Amino acid sequence: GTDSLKNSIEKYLKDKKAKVGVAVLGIEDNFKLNVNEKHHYPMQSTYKFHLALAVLDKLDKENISVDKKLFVKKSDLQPNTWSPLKDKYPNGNLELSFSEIIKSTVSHSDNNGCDILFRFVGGTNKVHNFISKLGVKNISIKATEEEMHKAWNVQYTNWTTPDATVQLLKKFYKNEILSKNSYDFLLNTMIETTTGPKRLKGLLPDGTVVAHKTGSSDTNNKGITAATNDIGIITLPNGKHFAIAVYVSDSSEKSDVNEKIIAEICKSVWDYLVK
Amino acid sequence: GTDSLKNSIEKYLKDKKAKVGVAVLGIEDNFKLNVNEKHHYPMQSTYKFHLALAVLDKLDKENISVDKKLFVKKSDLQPNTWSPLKDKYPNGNLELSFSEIIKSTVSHSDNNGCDILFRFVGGTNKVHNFISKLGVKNISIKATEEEMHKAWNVQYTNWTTPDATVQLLKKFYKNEILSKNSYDFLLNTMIETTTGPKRLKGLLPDGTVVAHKTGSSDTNNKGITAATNDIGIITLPNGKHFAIAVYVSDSSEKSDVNEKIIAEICKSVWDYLVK
Ligand SMILES: *C(=O)N1C[C@H](NOS(=O)(=O)O)CC[C@H]1C(N)=O
Ligand SMILES: *C(=O)N1C[C@H](NOS(=O)(=O)O)CC[C@H]1C(N)=O
Ligand SMILES: [Cl-]
Ligand SMILES: [Cl-]
Ligand SMILES: [Cl-]
Ligand SMILES: [Cl-]
Ligand code: NA
Ligand code: NA
Ligand code: NA
Ligand code: NA
Ligand code: NA
Ligand code: NA
Ligand code: NA
Ligand code: NA
Ligand code: NA
Ligand code: NA
Ligand code: NA
Ligand code: NA
Ligand code: NA
Ligand code: NA
Ligand code: NA
Ligand code: NA
Ligand code: NA
Ligand code: NA
Ligand code: NA
Ligand code: NA
Ligand code: NA
Ligand code: NA
Ligand code: NA
Ligand code: NA
Ligand code: NA
Ligand code: NA
Ligand code: NA
Ligand code: NA
Ligand code: NA
Ligand code: NA
Ligand code: NA
Ligand code: NA
Ligand code: NA
Ligand code: NA
Repeated sequence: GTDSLKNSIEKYLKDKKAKVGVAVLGIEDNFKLNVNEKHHYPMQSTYKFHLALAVLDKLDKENISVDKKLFVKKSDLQPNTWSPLKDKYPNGNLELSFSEIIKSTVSHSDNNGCDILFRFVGGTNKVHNFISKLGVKNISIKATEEEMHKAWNVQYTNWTTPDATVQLLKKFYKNEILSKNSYDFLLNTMIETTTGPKRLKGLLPDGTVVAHKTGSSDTNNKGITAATNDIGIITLPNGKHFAIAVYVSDSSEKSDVNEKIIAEICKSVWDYLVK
Repeated sequence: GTDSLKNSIEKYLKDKKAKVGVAVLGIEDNFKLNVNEKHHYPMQSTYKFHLALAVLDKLDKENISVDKKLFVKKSDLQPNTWSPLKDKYPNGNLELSFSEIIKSTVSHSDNNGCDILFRFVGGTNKVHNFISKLGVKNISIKATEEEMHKAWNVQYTNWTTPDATVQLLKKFYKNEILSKNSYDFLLNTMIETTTGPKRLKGLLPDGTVVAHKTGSSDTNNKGITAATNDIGIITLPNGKHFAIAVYVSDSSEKSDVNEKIIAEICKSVWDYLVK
């Protein structure tokens, strides 16, 4: 049955000109599915989940309220990157709460908010170690968003296996990582995500709860899109949950196809688990 | 006097590690100042002005109302680029007016709106020719935003001299290019610009009217920022106007310094003209 679902996904992937990594882990039960999982996939913005974990842990441990505010300099809001915060606050030089910054960074994938938070938490190495020490191997966090935008290859240094991702998502969902309040906060923020609505969510019934974080790369001069990703936890019609991570990497396919790969793989998994 | 202002600007630029092109043209009088003007500077987002001219001309000539709507596909709203439209409409697949698209493209520098409009108007070559046929030489329009994001060098194909820019801005301000309504619309849209508030506007008195369009590049792995630009028309305290264009190119300086170069050069010009 699980083997059959796997074979269906593998057959779907046969004519897609991309390297697609898939992992699924049940939250409450023992369901497990991996496809192409031993490869290293570039995370792009999906690593803002990991960053948010480390940030909220730091706030939890050091007794810093999420309503406390950072001073966000104009130079912290750089122009040549995706940034709803910057368009909201074009002059910068203002106090913003950790709450507001994290919500933008995670739900709207702000790149400036990401790097502001890397600086707050003490750098990429802090977050890399934090994750490693949760007992999840096969995740590498090396470069900030600014660093990734400087050169095409730098994104591949921020890599993961897909099964690492869902292991981490399951530790998180069972609230094994954060305080209750920080867990509630991050989970709500992941359900509130507005990006990628035609990825994991794309072909699921209207109103399905999907707590998720997307990531995307650009396309290079050879027509390759390095990363089109979506990771999250999905609620089934009976209240149970599954963690799923899909990484469409090094793809020669157009963006509509890359998103559809995620949506169709997710639908296949959903259809199996509801049945 | 004008020669003295020039010498002041040249002296300011002596210790700045960037190639800075400057042009100023009075709108109503004969004032003219050029610095480093024979070089070719990468325009980045400043070419959305030129695009808007060609678009509004097309709408004017073909009797198409600016309130008419394009269908903006989800694939027209690409994720790895600066785009307030995309964050506003994450599902895309909706009807948006030319008005709304142009306001986002010009006032908020949306990159997706830019490329949607390049497609509407018939491509970069259409806009290149349109501009050339206004009688303004030394502007090259070759690449869309998507094309620029594929490779570092592509931005240099969209180049200008600074004096070309202010020649064009003056033709525009005197409403020699568009209908009255389209002129009014584009001018209002340029005053409504929210980007770059610490560039041309940075050191001018609060409330000074500055109709402008900014542009920025990223920084490469060698620490060079190709472009930090601002172009526009400024209203003096006595109602007269000047067109100014500043291109801080191939800069080893940090972003705060690059912006400050524009702000300080503009202030110098402002101080001269008010006196
Ligand atoms: C993250 O991968 N990025 C930030 C932003 N969001 O895109 S997302 O919708 O897939 O998370 C733009 C794309 C990408 C990047 N290029 O920085
Ligand atoms: C234009 O140069 N771009 C679009 C957007 N706006 O920046 S602006 O404020 O200088 O016009 C982001 C930067 C840039 C680009 N990299 O596309
Ligand atoms: Cl980006
Ligand atoms: Cl947790
Ligand atoms: Cl961009
Ligand atoms: Cl005009
Ligand atoms: Na594959
Ligand atoms: Na389960
Ligand atoms: Na693995
Ligand atoms: Na800002
Ligand atoms: Na706030
Ligand atoms: Na605030
Ligand atoms: Na937000
Ligand atoms: Na560190
Ligand atoms: Na690191
Ligand atoms: Na790890
Ligand atoms: Na990269
Ligand atoms: Na693993
Ligand atoms: Na969501
Ligand atoms: Na979503
Ligand atoms: Na989507
Ligand atoms: Na992508
Ligand atoms: Na591609
Ligand atoms: Na110079
Ligand atoms: Na004048
Ligand atoms: Na010249
Ligand atoms: Na969209
Ligand atoms: Na509209
Ligand atoms: Na509309
Ligand atoms: Na707008
Ligand atoms: Na053309
Ligand atoms: Na062209
Ligand atoms: Na020309
Ligand atoms: Na470029
Ligand atoms: Na010229
Ligand atoms: Na303005
Ligand atoms: Na402004
Ligand atoms: Na600014
Ligand atoms: Na710049
Ligand atoms: Na620089």
